[PDB]
Amino acid sequence: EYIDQGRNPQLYTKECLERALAKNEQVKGKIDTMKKFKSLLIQELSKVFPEDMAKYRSIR
Amino acid sequence: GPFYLMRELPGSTELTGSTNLITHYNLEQAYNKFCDLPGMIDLPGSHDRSLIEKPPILSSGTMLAGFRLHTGPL
Amino acid sequence: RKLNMSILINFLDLLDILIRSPGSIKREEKLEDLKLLFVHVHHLINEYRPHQARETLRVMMEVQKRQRLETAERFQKH
Repeated sequence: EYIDQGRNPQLYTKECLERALAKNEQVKGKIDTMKKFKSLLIQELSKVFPEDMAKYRSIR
Repeated sequence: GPFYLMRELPGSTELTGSTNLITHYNLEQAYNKFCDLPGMIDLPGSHDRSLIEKPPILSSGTMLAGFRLHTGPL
Repeated sequence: RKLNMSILINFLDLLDILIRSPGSIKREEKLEDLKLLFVHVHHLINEYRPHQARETLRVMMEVQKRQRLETAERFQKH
Protein backbone atom coordinates (compact mmCIF):
# COMPACT_ATOMS: atom_id res chain seq x y z
CA GLU A 1 0.00 0.00 0.00
CA TYR A 2 2.99 2.34 0.24
CA ILE A 3 3.90 1.60 -3.39
CA ASP A 4 0.22 2.01 -4.32
CA GLN A 5 0.36 5.74 -3.54
CA GLY A 6 3.80 6.01 -5.13
CA ARG A 7 6.85 7.16 -3.17
CA ASN A 8 10.44 6.09 -2.63
CA PRO A 9 11.01 3.81 0.40
CA GLN A 10 13.73 6.12 1.77
CA LEU A 11 11.11 8.28 3.49
CA TYR A 12 9.49 5.17 4.97
CA THR A 13 12.85 3.96 6.29
CA LYS A 14 13.45 7.43 7.76
CA GLU A 15 10.05 7.28 9.48
CA CYS A 16 10.77 3.78 10.82
CA LEU A 17 14.16 4.93 12.11
CA GLU A 18 12.70 8.00 13.81
CA ARG A 19 9.84 6.07 15.45
CA ALA A 20 12.24 3.37 16.66
CA LEU A 21 14.51 6.11 18.02
CA ALA A 22 11.53 7.71 19.79
CA LYS A 23 10.65 4.35 21.36
CA ASN A 24 14.29 3.92 22.41
CA GLU A 25 14.35 7.40 23.95
CA GLN A 26 11.17 6.84 25.96
CA VAL A 27 12.48 3.45 27.11
CA LYS A 28 15.72 5.15 28.18
CA GLY A 29 13.66 7.77 30.00
CA LYS A 30 11.60 5.24 31.92
CA ILE A 31 14.76 3.25 32.73
CA ASP A 32 16.60 6.28 34.11
CA THR A 33 13.54 7.40 36.07
CA MET A 34 13.13 4.03 37.79
CA LYS A 35 16.90 3.93 38.38
CA LYS A 36 16.93 7.35 40.04
CA PHE A 37 13.80 6.45 42.02
CA LYS A 38 15.59 3.35 43.31
CA SER A 39 18.67 5.42 44.17
CA LEU A 40 16.66 8.09 46.00
CA LEU A 41 14.68 5.52 48.00
CA ILE A 42 17.91 3.72 48.89
CA GLN A 43 19.69 6.87 50.09
CA GLU A 44 16.54 8.30 51.70
CA LEU A 45 16.14 5.39 54.14
CA SER A 46 19.81 4.59 54.79
CA LYS A 47 19.28 5.04 58.55
CA VAL A 48 16.56 2.43 59.15
CA PHE A 49 19.02 -0.48 59.46
CA PRO A 50 22.72 0.15 58.69
CA GLU A 51 23.59 -3.56 58.55
CA ASP A 52 20.93 -4.23 55.90
CA MET A 53 22.28 -1.41 53.72
CA ALA A 54 25.84 -2.66 54.25
CA LYS A 55 24.87 -6.17 53.15
CA TYR A 56 22.94 -4.75 50.18
CA ARG A 57 25.95 -2.70 49.06
CA SER A 58 28.29 -5.66 49.53
CA ILE A 59 26.11 -8.08 47.54
CA ARG A 60 24.96 -5.41 45.02
CA GLY B 1 22.47 -13.49 59.38
CA PRO B 2 21.54 -14.25 55.80
CA PHE B 3 18.05 -13.21 54.88
CA TYR B 4 15.54 -15.86 53.92
CA LEU B 5 15.61 -16.91 50.26
CA MET B 6 18.46 -14.84 48.95
CA ARG B 7 19.80 -15.97 45.59
CA GLU B 8 22.16 -14.99 42.83
CA LEU B 9 21.28 -12.06 40.60
CA PRO B 10 21.87 -12.57 36.86
CA GLY B 11 24.99 -11.73 34.85
CA SER B 12 25.90 -8.06 35.36
CA THR B 13 24.98 -6.72 31.89
CA GLU B 14 23.47 -9.27 29.54
CA LEU B 15 21.21 -8.28 26.65
CA THR B 16 18.73 -5.67 27.87
CA GLY B 17 16.59 -2.92 26.51
CA SER B 18 18.86 -0.35 28.11
CA THR B 19 21.60 -0.76 25.53
CA ASN B 20 21.64 1.09 22.24
CA LEU B 21 20.12 -1.76 20.26
CA ILE B 22 20.70 -0.20 16.84
CA THR B 23 24.41 0.52 17.25
CA HIS B 24 24.87 -2.96 18.65
CA TYR B 25 22.91 -4.32 15.70
CA ASN B 26 25.15 -2.48 13.18
CA LEU B 27 22.30 -0.36 11.80
CA GLU B 28 23.68 3.06 12.77
CA GLN B 29 24.93 4.34 9.41
CA ALA B 30 21.64 3.59 7.66
CA TYR B 31 19.82 5.67 10.25
CA ASN B 32 22.36 8.49 10.01
CA LYS B 33 21.73 8.42 6.29
CA PHE B 34 17.99 8.41 6.71
CA CYS B 35 17.38 10.90 9.54
CA ASP B 36 9.54 10.40 -3.64
CA LEU B 37 10.95 7.38 -5.42
CA PRO B 38 8.03 7.79 -7.73
CA GLY B 39 9.85 11.08 -8.40
CA MET B 40 13.09 9.11 -8.51
CA ILE B 41 11.15 6.91 -10.93
CA ASP B 42 9.73 10.06 -12.53
CA LEU B 43 13.21 11.32 -13.41
CA PRO B 44 13.87 8.14 -15.42
CA GLY B 45 10.53 8.44 -17.23
CA SER B 46 7.75 11.01 -17.52
CA HIS B 47 5.38 11.01 -14.53
CA ASP B 48 4.40 8.95 -11.50
CA ARG B 49 -5.72 1.43 -13.93
CA SER B 50 -2.94 2.34 -11.72
CA LEU B 51 -6.33 1.24 -9.94
CA ILE B 52 -6.31 -2.01 -11.92
CA GLU B 53 -2.66 -2.90 -11.42
CA LYS B 54 -3.04 -2.57 -7.65
CA PRO B 55 -6.06 -4.89 -7.70
CA PRO B 56 -4.04 -7.47 -9.68
CA ILE B 57 -1.19 -7.15 -7.20
CA LEU B 58 -3.61 -7.18 -4.26
CA SER B 59 -4.51 -10.85 -4.70
CA SER B 60 -0.84 -11.83 -4.72
CA GLY B 61 4.01 -17.04 -27.79
CA THR B 62 5.62 -13.64 -28.25
CA MET B 63 6.18 -14.15 -31.98
CA LEU B 64 2.92 -16.05 -32.47
CA ALA B 65 0.95 -13.36 -30.65
CA GLY B 66 2.28 -10.64 -32.93
CA PHE B 67 1.30 -12.61 -36.02
CA ARG B 68 -2.22 -13.26 -34.69
CA LEU B 69 -3.24 -9.61 -34.21
CA HIS B 70 -2.84 -6.89 -36.84
CA THR B 71 -3.49 -3.21 -36.14
CA GLY B 72 -4.39 -0.77 -38.90
CA PRO B 73 -1.81 2.02 -39.33
CA LEU B 74 -4.49 4.61 -40.09
CA ARG C 1 11.95 -9.26 62.29
CA LYS C 2 13.86 -11.47 59.86
CA LEU C 3 11.01 -11.94 57.39
CA ASN C 4 10.56 -8.19 57.01
CA MET C 5 14.07 -7.61 55.68
CA SER C 6 13.76 -10.58 53.29
CA ILE C 7 10.52 -9.45 51.66
CA LEU C 8 11.93 -5.94 51.36
CA ILE C 9 15.27 -7.09 49.93
CA ASN C 10 13.42 -9.33 47.46
CA PHE C 11 11.23 -6.37 46.50
CA LEU C 12 14.46 -4.54 45.76
CA ASP C 13 15.96 -7.61 44.07
CA LEU C 14 12.79 -8.08 42.01
CA LEU C 15 13.07 -4.44 40.94
CA ASP C 16 16.41 -4.93 39.16
CA ILE C 17 16.19 -8.62 38.23
CA LEU C 18 13.79 -7.41 35.54
CA ILE C 19 16.57 -5.39 33.91
CA ARG C 20 19.25 -8.02 34.58
CA SER C 21 17.04 -10.62 32.85
CA PRO C 22 13.70 -9.60 31.32
CA GLY C 23 13.05 -12.85 29.45
CA SER C 24 13.99 -15.10 32.36
CA ILE C 25 11.27 -17.27 33.88
CA LYS C 26 12.40 -16.65 37.49
CA ARG C 27 10.48 -13.34 37.73
CA GLU C 28 7.12 -15.10 38.08
CA GLU C 29 8.54 -17.47 40.70
CA LYS C 30 9.71 -14.32 42.50
CA LEU C 31 6.14 -12.96 42.40
CA GLU C 32 4.92 -16.35 43.57
CA ASP C 33 7.77 -16.31 46.05
CA LEU C 34 6.42 -12.91 47.03
CA LYS C 35 2.94 -14.44 47.21
CA LEU C 36 4.33 -17.26 49.37
CA LEU C 37 5.90 -14.65 51.65
CA PHE C 38 2.50 -12.90 51.87
CA VAL C 39 0.90 -16.23 52.77
CA HIS C 40 3.50 -16.62 55.54
CA VAL C 41 3.25 -13.23 57.30
CA HIS C 42 -0.51 -13.54 57.68
CA HIS C 43 -0.16 -17.17 58.71
CA LEU C 44 2.49 -16.35 61.33
CA ILE C 45 0.67 -13.27 62.67
CA ASN C 46 -2.54 -15.25 63.15
CA GLU C 47 -0.65 -17.28 65.75
CA TYR C 48 -1.12 -14.52 68.34
CA ARG C 49 -4.94 -14.35 68.17
CA PRO C 50 -5.71 -17.62 69.98
CA HIS C 51 -3.55 -16.48 72.90
CA GLN C 52 -5.22 -13.07 72.66
CA ALA C 53 -8.62 -14.75 72.66
CA ARG C 54 -7.82 -16.60 75.89
CA GLU C 55 -7.00 -13.32 77.65
CA THR C 56 -10.44 -11.91 76.85
CA LEU C 57 -11.99 -14.82 78.74
CA ARG C 58 -10.23 -14.13 82.05
CA VAL C 59 -11.65 -10.61 82.54
CA MET C 60 -15.23 -11.85 82.35
CA MET C 61 -14.56 -14.24 85.23
CA GLU C 62 -12.55 -11.52 86.96
CA VAL C 63 -14.99 -8.60 86.54
CA GLN C 64 -18.03 -10.39 88.03
CA LYS C 65 -16.12 -11.01 91.29
CA ARG C 66 -15.33 -7.30 91.27
CA GLN C 67 -19.03 -6.64 90.76
CA ARG C 68 -20.47 -9.26 93.12
CA LEU C 69 -18.50 -7.94 96.10
CA GLU C 70 -19.86 -4.43 95.56
CA THR C 71 -23.45 -5.66 95.48
CA ALA C 72 -23.05 -7.62 98.71
CA GLU C 73 -21.41 -4.73 100.55
CA ARG C 74 -24.00 -2.28 99.23
CA PHE C 75 -26.79 -4.58 100.37
CA GLN C 76 -25.18 -4.87 103.79
CA LYS C 77 -24.95 -1.10 104.04
CA HIS C 78 -28.59 -0.69 103.06
